[PDB]
Amino acid sequence: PGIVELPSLEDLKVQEVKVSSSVLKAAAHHYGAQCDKPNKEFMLCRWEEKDPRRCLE
Amino acid sequence: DAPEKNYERTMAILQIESEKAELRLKELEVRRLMRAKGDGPWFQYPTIDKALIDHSPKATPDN
Repeated sequence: PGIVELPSLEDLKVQEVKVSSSVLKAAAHHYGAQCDKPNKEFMLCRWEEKDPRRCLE
Repeated sequence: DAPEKNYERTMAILQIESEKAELRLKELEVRRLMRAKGDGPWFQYPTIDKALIDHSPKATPDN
């Protein structure tokens, strides 16, 4: 059929949250309070686009 | 009976029986075309009802 279209490795570069799972879980409730709006924009984009390639930004 | 009675009664019988014969031939041809194409009310074997599909937002997005 058709070629599956994948983003470049420069479309996938972002600075990573290089902390552990306990470090994430310790600040978890404050992260949900303070970082609410881009997280919810992303998860709405993720359940609506149904595609990780349309949600990269 | 009068020959008029037998005669016109025979014409009535022949009309009824020829109409039944043409309807039987049409019934055979209708059944052949409906079995071949499946676009008639007959030979409609069931598929899955799409009123069983859950369209709710699931636990994972890629679906």
